[PDB]
Amino acid sequence: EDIIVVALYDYVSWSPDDLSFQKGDQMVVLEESGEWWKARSLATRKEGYIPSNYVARVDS
Amino acid sequence: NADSAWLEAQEEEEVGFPVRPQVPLRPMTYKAALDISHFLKEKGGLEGLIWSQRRQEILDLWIYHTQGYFPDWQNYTPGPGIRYPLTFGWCFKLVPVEPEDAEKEVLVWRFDSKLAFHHMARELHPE
Repeated sequence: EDIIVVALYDYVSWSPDDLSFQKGDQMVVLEESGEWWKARSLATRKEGYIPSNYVARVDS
Repeated sequence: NADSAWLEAQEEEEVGFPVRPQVPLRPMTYKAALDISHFLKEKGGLEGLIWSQRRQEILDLWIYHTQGYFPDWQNYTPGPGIRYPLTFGWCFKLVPVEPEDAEKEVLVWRFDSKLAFHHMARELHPE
């Protein structure tokens, strides 16, 4: 099932490949290879890389 | 008036105390350098800035602090004349200007879209 994370800080992307988010946004984690994870925004449905230390995993 | 890449970088170095963690390190690539070039072009503040070694370091540290790129990718070919970026993808070059009397070269940062397609550092050297 879905890995859900909550943003602890705002993050501004400088690239179409990276995903901007605001503190408190929830995201689904699609890939966790290294420290930059691929995620999808539940708000905007846009997808891309995020800094994993800006988010907290919740649930289960 | 814009909202400047230079003024943000400069203010971060002076205060030095972020409200959020340092993003993880990741390697520089052609696509990241290209994307950062376009972002800073559109943001404003780097185009036309008068070059110094300290200014370049301030900007490199800001890019490192914000996006995680270790600050050793922003190198240029040696003078004299135009200095071309050694990292292919980075679309800024350093251009001599008329001093507006010295005599050391005053340089400005200049965006150049042809740098996305012509690795001039390599098409003009061999290292």
